[PDB]
Formats: sequence, structure tokens, C-alpha cells
Amino acid sequence: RVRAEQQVASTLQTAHEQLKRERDAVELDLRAHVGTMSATLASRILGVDL
Amino acid sequence: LAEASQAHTKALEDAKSEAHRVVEEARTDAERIAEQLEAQADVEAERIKM
Repeated sequence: RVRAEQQVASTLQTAHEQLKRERDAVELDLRAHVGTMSATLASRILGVDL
Repeated sequence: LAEASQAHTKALEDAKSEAHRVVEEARTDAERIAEQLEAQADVEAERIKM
């Protein structure tokens, strides 16, 4: 039991590390689109394609 | 007297080998129990793994 649980403990520990590594790379690589779709709703709320 | 002494050692070895019977049944049951419980052990280990 303790072998298993310690394994999963540090498993999710440096898993968590990889979680953050993915996270803040995506946190920036998801900004180039702040334009595109904002445009969409900006017209979808206004009723003219602009 | 001859009757009693022959009956004595007759019952003696009856007892001895029947005791071997019960205790060997016991050791087979012991290996059985160790088997089943360690199976339970690591099938719980993998439960905590997932």
C-alpha cells in the first residue's frame, strides 16, 4: 500500500510540475487570438458584420 | 496389562499421525491464505495507483 501511495504522491507532484509547464506556455500562446473572435461577438452583439 | 499397554501406544501413534494430518492441513491453508491476501494487497495498490 505505501509503495503504491508514495509512487502516486510524487507521480502527481512532478506531474503538477509538467501541468504548470504546459499551463504558462499556453497562457501566452493563447493571446494571438484575443483579436479574432472578439471581433466575432463584437458584431454578433451589434447586428452588423463589422 | 498387555491389553492396556498395546492400546496405549496404539492410541499414541494414532494421535501422532492424525496430528500431523491436522497440522499439514493447517500449513496448506496457511499458504492459501498468504496467496489470497497478497493478491488483495497489490490489487488495492493498483487501485490507489489509478
